[PDB]
Amino acid sequence: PKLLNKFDKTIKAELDAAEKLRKRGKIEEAVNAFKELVRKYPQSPRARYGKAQCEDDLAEKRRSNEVLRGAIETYQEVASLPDVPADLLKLSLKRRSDRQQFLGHMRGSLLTLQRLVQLFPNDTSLKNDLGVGYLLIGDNDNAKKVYEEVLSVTPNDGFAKVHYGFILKAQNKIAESIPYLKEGIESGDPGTDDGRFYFHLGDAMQRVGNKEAYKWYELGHKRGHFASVWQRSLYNVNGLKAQPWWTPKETGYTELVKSLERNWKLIRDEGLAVMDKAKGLFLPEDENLREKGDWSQFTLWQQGRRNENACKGAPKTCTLLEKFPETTGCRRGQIKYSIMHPGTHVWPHTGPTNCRLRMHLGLVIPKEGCKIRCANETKTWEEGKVLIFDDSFEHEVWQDASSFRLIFIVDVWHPELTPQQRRSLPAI
Ligand SMILES: O=C(O)C(=O)C[C@@H](O)C(=O)O
Ligand SMILES: [Mn+2]
Repeated sequence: PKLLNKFDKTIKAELDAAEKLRKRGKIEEAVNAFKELVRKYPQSPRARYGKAQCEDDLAEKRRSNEVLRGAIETYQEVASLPDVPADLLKLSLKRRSDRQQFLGHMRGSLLTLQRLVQLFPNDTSLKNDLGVGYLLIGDNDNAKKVYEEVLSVTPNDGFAKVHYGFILKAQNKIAESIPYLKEGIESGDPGTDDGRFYFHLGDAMQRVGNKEAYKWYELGHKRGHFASVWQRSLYNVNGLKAQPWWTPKETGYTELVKSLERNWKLIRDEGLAVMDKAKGLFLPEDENLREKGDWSQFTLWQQGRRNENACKGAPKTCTLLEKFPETTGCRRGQIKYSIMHPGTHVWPHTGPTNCRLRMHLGLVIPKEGCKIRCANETKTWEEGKVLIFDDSFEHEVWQDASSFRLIFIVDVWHPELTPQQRRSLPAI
């Protein structure tokens, strides 16, 4: 790569030093060197480019945005000087865009990418990156137009294909998204071996009733994107017993389970009263997971935080749960009532973390028609009885009964997490 043009080429003899004072790892040296060559040879592009790469690394070191924000401008400075090597120009603005994205300046990074495409209107790689810039600001229509131009010129570019598929899927063109994601992934091209595209390919296939989704999930597993073909959560802790269904005894949380089973009519009655008196406290569940039907939830604890207005409506239930911080303190979980009406189907999905187990207490369960699957096992609820599964494993639900189904959902920390783990895990 030709980063040295005439104007600089003369004074390369000293350039090598500064860059190796970096490679050496003596960043302090490298910075001051390049800064000194900045004043000795203002005009030099490589001189600038060096000061910026120094600042970039000195920021990773100190972990200082303020620092990195300095580099982002110096990368811009490389691109103001004259007869700047196009290799070096591409390099510097590519890095600025990346660093802009790192800090959250998505539109700023888009502007940089827009500039690079104007400078280099035949670099496909840069158009691909521009489309990401558009995605990162939510402008999928302009991202769609970019990947269409690329595909018009390079019809087998896997990076554009998988991104085109994503955009199609997000425009509710689900069946059309699938071959784009399949072919992009199978191209093996750089940037296509990303767990997000396996996730979307399998979701799309499931949603059009294509059993081949699990092949791709298994391939995702083999490629490191998923714990297994069934357990596909994103935010995981290693070393936690992984099984879809659990018994109370297996969890150790036997006193919690007893308190829920033994006081279940109280728990029921408070929820039914909120249904009757404050029905708008039950909020509609995830529209994305809802194929059809009527499905709503009344949350008492969100990520370790008590909802106080909720507990004024379910006072005795909240008071009961206070005794069990394995759930009230589960920052990766929830505690919520959940009502599902006839004609409801919940798409197969997993939750976000393997750090919780999900308990379901049955409160109002019609005698036929309600069922939940987790992995290969399909079960049903019972009034006053708790079911426990690991919702990081794919689960799916159906409500084909003649009246409403009410359950009570209680997340607990995975029982193998140690107290210090429970204490230090970020919430989600
Ligand atoms: O508990 C979950 O994680 C579910 O996906 C289903 C649940 O919300 C329900 O009402 O049946
Ligand atoms: Mn779920």
